[PDB]
Amino acid sequence: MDVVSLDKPFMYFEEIDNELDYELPYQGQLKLLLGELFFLSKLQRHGILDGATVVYIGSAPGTHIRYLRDHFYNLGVIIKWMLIDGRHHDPILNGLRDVTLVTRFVDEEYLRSIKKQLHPSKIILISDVRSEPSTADLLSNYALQNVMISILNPVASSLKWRCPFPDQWIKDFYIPHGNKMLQPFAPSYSAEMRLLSIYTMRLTRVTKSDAVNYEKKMYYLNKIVRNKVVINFDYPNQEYDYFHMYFMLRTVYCNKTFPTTKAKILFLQQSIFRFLNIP
Ligand SMILES: Nc1ncnc2c1c(C#Cc1ccccc1)cn2[C@@H]1O[C@H](CSCC[C@H](N)C(=O)O)[C@@H](O)[C@H]1O
Repeated sequence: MDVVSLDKPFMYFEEIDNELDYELPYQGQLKLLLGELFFLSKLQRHGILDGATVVYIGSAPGTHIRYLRDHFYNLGVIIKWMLIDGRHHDPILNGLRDVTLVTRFVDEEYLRSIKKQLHPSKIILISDVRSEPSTADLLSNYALQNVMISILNPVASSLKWRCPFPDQWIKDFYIPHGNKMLQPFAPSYSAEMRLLSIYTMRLTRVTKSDAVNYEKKMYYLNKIVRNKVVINFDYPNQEYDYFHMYFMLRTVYCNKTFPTTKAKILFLQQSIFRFLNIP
């Protein structure tokens, strides 16, 4: 891995400043855990996580979600979880009174009834639904996620966002405004991000040129940026993904006090890796 010297990683897609012509155990749970710890801890900074209800659609198996609960439960934040998926959840989510497990594939009708029974409580939406996927599949998925936002009307949302490849384009489509969070420990050449929105919902047109820009910026990120060693980085592991994770984990609150920020992040990573059984 070529060495580099960085003050900060690329946190959002917009920050990628170059492009290139495209050519761990249970790492998926770690990717989701970090991204949702980042999202929900940003909402905790804005004082809008407390009292809300996280509706997580496409949450199964959702092993990492148990860490998410326990984290915010141990911080005293009052959160109710509603995990909705047609598949069965990881049994480690069992026996939690503040976590509701729902075995159902959501549609427009069922989103209406969810909203009725949670209204007027704050809803926070995390969607990870998926139906290799074609562009029609992605378009249907993203149409469903817009439907989720229009009906649930969440105070914030984190949406699975991967632009369809330019060589598989079908038509222009619309997604909500928001910041496109980059995911550490994503698969080596994944172009998936999490669309993070805080609602105060305007839709944005996505064009085939955007698809090209995504494909080229993410390839530069995956081929060049993520294969670097951050030599100035003071951490037991200086590979970019750990540098990336480190900056996400410092937005996380914690009840315990540490002599240094590095001490905190190290403890957090130790706690996350241990629970997910990562060496
Ligand atoms: N409507 C829905 N409601 C509930 N769950 C739905 C769906 C749907 C769909 C659809 C659809 C959309 C438009 C038109 C027609 C159909 C998919 N899923 C679930 O998304 C997960 C992806 S992988 C999660 C991984 C997980 N985050 C983990 O912790 O590992 C799977 O578990 C799958 O069962």
